[PDB]
Amino acid sequence: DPLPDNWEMAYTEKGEVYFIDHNTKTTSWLDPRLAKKAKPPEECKENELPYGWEKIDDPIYGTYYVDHINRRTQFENPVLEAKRKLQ
Amino acid sequence: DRPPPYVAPPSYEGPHRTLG
Repeated sequence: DPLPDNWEMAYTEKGEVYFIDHNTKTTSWLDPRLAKKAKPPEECKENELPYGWEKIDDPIYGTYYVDHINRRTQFENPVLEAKRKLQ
Repeated sequence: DRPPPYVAPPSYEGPHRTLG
């Protein structure tokens, strides 16, 4: 379970976990311990998202997709988008 | 439209609840 060297975990005001990287002076939602193998989005399967991505079903705005690596949000499922565009 | 903007964790340069 332990973090890499010069990493701390912390809680937001709400008690949400995030990670502090003192090596690069940055914070992230992504757990460095859980760093999965990445893959081209078009190589994912059904209901599969690539590493870094999170599907948000927002009661106000509806479903959208969050990429924690690029710090981007978008509406299209990124796997379906890559598959679409590769046609 | 654009979806909701990316919500980052608290910025590094500041106080953190390091209570782990």
